[PDB]
Amino acid sequence: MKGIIFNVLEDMVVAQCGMSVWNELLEKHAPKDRVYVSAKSYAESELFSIVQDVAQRLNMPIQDVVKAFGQFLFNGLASRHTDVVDKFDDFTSLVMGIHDVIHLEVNKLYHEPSLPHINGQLLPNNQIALRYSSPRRLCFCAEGLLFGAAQHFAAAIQISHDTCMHTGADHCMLIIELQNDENLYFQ
Ligand code: MNH
Ligand code: NA
Ligand SMILES: [Zn+2]
Repeated sequence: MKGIIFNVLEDMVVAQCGMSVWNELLEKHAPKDRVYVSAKSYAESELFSIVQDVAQRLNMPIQDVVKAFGQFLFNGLASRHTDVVDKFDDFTSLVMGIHDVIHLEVNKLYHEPSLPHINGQLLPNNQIALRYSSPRRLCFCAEGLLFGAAQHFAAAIQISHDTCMHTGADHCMLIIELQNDENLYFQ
């Protein structure tokens, strides 16, 4: 897991809970004097342990916390890789490009990143079928990111998530409904 993901998490924990709390999380779930360098790889278990700790402090379901992180993470990625997100003029284009443009670039920007496998298909009625697959099983982080992407383009979405790696499938299907954006009027 790249340091940048940890850095965005810090911004989140520091904003909601305070810097004193982040240093608790970090002292407890990471080796002495850890510094997350944005471009370096670190053990994904350090992230899961920090996030699991937060979920428990807040008495929240772990996937609700991961989803909320994903939503904060989109903005934090977009502002650190503005050149990548400015390639897209609307939500639907960005979703259709997560795999072949965005995470494709992430392979040129970062040494050997650990990325999911994603394929989007455009459906009738302004829906997208986004198939997700990853051994890390972070489909709820992906829901958050989609909600973040929506906020970014002043779009409104809903997501159905009824095939899931957590309920035994080898992938997830995120059926995205685009309810509104600046180019949707009556329908
Ligand atoms: C909305 C769109 C969107 C979705 C659904 C999305 C999905 C994911 C998910 C889920 C993961 C966690 C790992 C896994 O195996 O599941 C992940 C990781 C990652 N993604 Mn993104 N991603 C973006 C946008 C998205 N990404 C943008 C914008 C950037 C920045 C250019 C970016 C760059 C990354 C980086 C960097 C990683 C981390 C890889 C690693 O830690 O090694 N990407
Ligand atoms: Na509109
Ligand atoms: Zn899932």
